[PDB]
Amino acid sequence: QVLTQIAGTGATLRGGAASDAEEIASLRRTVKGLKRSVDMLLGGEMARMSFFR
Amino acid sequence: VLSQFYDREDWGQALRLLLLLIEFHYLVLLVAKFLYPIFEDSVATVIEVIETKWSNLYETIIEADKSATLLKNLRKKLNFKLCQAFM
Repeated sequence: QVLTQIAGTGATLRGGAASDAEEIASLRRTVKGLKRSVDMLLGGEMARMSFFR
Repeated sequence: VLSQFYDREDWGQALRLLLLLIEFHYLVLLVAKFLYPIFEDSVATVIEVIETKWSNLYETIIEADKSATLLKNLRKKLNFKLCQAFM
């Protein structure tokens, strides 16, 4: 949410849009990927780490 | 049974039951039924030993309890394994 807020504010800055548009889009992807991994661990994959897949 | 009437206690009782089953078909079925009704590493080990260990009277008892068995048992074991993995 912080990244969505920063990107929006960056798009309406006085003098022209912010240059970090794709830099923030990348960070969004990384954050989602981490929330995915953390969500899988929290959801049961952490109690099944010593088990064969 | 007394322990059952009275979480850790329940686990201890289940362990005792598994131990009794190991020492000893009908008994095994009753145990499986109890496990299903209830539905960590030691517990998993026990479940495994039971699966490894795994006639008409037994089938009748199973039918009375329901009121196929092997499949239900396997399903329960899978569920337990999943639970252990989540933990």
